[PDB]
Amino acid sequence: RVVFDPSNPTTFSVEAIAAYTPVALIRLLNASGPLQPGHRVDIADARSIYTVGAAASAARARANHNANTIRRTAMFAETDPMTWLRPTVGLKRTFNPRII
Amino acid sequence: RVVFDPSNPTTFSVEAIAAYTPVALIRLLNASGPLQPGHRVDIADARSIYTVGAAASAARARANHNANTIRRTAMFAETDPMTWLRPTVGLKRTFNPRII
Amino acid sequence: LLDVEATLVALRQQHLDRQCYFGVYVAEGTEDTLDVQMGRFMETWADMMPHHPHWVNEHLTILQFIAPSNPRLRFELNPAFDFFVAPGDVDLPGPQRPPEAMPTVNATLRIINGNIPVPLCPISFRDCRGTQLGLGRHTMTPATIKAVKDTFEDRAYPTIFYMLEAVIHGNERNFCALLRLLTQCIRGYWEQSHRVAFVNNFHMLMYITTYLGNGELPEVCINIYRDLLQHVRALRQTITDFTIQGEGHNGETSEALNNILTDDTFIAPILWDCDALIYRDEAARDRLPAIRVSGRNGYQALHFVDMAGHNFQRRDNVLIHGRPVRGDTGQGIPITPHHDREWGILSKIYYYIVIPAFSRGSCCTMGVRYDRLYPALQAVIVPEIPADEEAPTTPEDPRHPLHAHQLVPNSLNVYFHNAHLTVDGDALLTLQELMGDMAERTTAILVSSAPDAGAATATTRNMRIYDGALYHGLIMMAYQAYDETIATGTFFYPVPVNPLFACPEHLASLRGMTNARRVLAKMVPPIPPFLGANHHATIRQPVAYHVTHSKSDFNTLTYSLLGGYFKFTPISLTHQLR
Amino acid sequence: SHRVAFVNNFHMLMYITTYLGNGELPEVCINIYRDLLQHVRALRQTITDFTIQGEGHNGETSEALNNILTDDTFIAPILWDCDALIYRDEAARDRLP
Amino acid sequence: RPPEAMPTVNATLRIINGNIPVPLCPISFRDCRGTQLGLGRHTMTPAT
Repeated sequence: RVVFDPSNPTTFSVEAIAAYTPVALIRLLNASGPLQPGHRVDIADARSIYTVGAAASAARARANHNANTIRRTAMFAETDPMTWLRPTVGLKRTFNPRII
Repeated sequence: RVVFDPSNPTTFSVEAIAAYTPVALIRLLNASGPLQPGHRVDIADARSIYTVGAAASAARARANHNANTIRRTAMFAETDPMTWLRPTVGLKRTFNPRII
Repeated sequence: LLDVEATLVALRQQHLDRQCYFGVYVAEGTEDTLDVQMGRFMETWADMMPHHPHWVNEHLTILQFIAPSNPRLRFELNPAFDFFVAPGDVDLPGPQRPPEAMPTVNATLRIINGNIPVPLCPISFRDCRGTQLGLGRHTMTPATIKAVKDTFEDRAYPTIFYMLEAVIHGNERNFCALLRLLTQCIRGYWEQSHRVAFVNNFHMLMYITTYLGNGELPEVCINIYRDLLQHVRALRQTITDFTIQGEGHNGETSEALNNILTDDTFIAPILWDCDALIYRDEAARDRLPAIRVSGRNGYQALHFVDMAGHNFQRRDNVLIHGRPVRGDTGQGIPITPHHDREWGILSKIYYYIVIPAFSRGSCCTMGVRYDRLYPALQAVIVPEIPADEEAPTTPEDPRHPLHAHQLVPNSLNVYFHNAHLTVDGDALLTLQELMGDMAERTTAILVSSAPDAGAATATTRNMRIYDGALYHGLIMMAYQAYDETIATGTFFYPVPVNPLFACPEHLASLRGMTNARRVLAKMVPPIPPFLGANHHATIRQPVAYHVTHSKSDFNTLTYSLLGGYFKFTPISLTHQLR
Repeated sequence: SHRVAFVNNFHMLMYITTYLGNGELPEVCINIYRDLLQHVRALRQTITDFTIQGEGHNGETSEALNNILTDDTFIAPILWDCDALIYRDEAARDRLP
Repeated sequence: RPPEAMPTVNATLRIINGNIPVPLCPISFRDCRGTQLGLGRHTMTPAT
């Protein structure tokens, strides 16, 4: 599909797609473009798309989980302007907060 | 059955028998012919065709076991023609294929 | 003991034949570490080396070193200096092309009591020093030995952990957003093969005991961590008795002058943070200090870079650190080191004592190529779990993260399959909180400062002490060189900087390990001179001989590398002789 | 029978401690293999220690002139691959092969 | 099938040390020269 082209994903076409969906399609496609279309622009610029959009590609299949857990609190003290008369202690993340 | 047929099996009739069945069938008959009908092609011909013929007869005996398992995938590097931007890790095959 | 004018100026009168111009000449680096390791130090170090190797022969005995035929017997005259023949009319590193001239003898001061070549302070004395030094001090049980040495000399250690500690990079903001999976894999490598995990960074080993020694481990896999920590602390305590109190002078008090493992003016080999940097900056105020951060004079650094700031292939002088955990976060703090002195003095006692004992030379540093490490991180395949139904624990469950159907090749979820661990949903989707602390480029550094107040005359600072390191890379375990499901040199690449980690069998992961050079890597230690040299440095190959052939009983090499880390400099006697 | 497998071969001994070592095999069984490759590697390590370093001549280096085992012009009595024959031709050029 | 060639003396370099016949280099010396080697070296634990 979208491989014969100069930076079409552009850190955009990946937050629409689910995380698990594209990674299977790699071993589906065989060959790239014939005109080196999206490769005259730096290979680094191409690499500057998927690895920076994938944390949002997973953010939606993780944003469906958002309503079946408990939001974390910080792992340090993290001084607050209201901490007075109650001392802050941090929580190492161990528990299994998926609601069952 | 095909003991009195010179070079006729040749992986053109052996494939029909199953896997479980011909193991009882090869040890069924006893004799070659008195007019050496099943001899003028040497035993290194009859066995040479019979080995690959049994390989086939068991090859389409496993022509059905596919939709109860998961397919064979790439267990080596065998570099992806689309290797750029993605490092390809081989999968070790040691699991249980039984899908339900 | 500095009276060297009779051997320096009276030496530009005799004749000097030629040796290699490698182990005596230093250069600089400007590019990334990838090509300067794969293309540089391969074709010129197969043209500069093939004529007359030098300075590596240490198989010698005090019967053959002293016979009249020793080529070195002429250049060893005062046990407080390292004499040698080198390229002349050079006073700085310079370029990566050596100039033309007649040779000239520049000098340098032998720093530690160990730099004495092997057939002069033979290994017998060097490891008999331990039984006087560590007489009845902290020894550990042999079962922990059987475990840890196994872990080190293992030919099967999974690369999942290798990538694991290259994706934590030390800072505590992410360090605590993944702990479920981390204890799960430590259990997965302990309770499966009886071998501990994460033994390759005293950063991690001091991190862990304070947050896994309180319930999320078994009582033994963490007690081994505690053994490896408390023995380090006992060696830190062993020098408290080898010091006299009451000579605080020029910032450095007597605690800093005794051992080099205390010396803040010589930087640890693998530091991610800026601790000894600032510990050393108020030091060396009379010790001619200068730094080299990727060819550049000065340095910049930010507080936290994001994913949208990807730019893995920068060039400038940036030295990233994780995040300031609390306080202010905008244009407030130019720099602050994390904690007090207990980090930069202690993080390298492990490096320089403990690892060389279990390794015996079975280790080799490796810079990390990251442009396929975070790219191949953010595509984990984790099964959504029904709002009403519970989570699985078995791999046969068709909706467990590990099931044999959901397997998509070229994913991170398969590294565990090649690892035989257990994972769930609460363990792997807690990975992509790394968008707050991401390590862009592994780098190279050159740091230099004059000696301490004990070797400061008008004719010794011109023999400066160079120190090269590799920021944000990895020190690595035994290599395989026989694996196929994963490639050879596609993620890391060896940048041997310390003579404890200069294995040639581990050099076989660079593209271009030609057999006509694989013969020389077996003899001459592969060391790019812009990140360290033989004579001009503190740790040596004549010292590294005490880790390789010393054949200690595995409880004496550690303490032996301790008294062999004392200085022989006219001041350094003032305490050690009492 | 407490009796390990694939001991009458080296390739069989080699194909286990790398791939079958990720925790699939029982610890007190796999550690035998984990020990035997260690033993052959430590038998190779002592070859270097009883030779001088850098005195090669005519293809065959120092370690190729001391111990007949390590030298590549020698052969093993079993040939699975063909790389040993190729390696006895890369060298041995000037020994009338 | 070897031809009917008259006998003749020949010679061949004993390539390695061990080719010296044992009633000139005795097993008791062979194993002591071996034991001198494995000094502080690795040895398999009997469990293995």
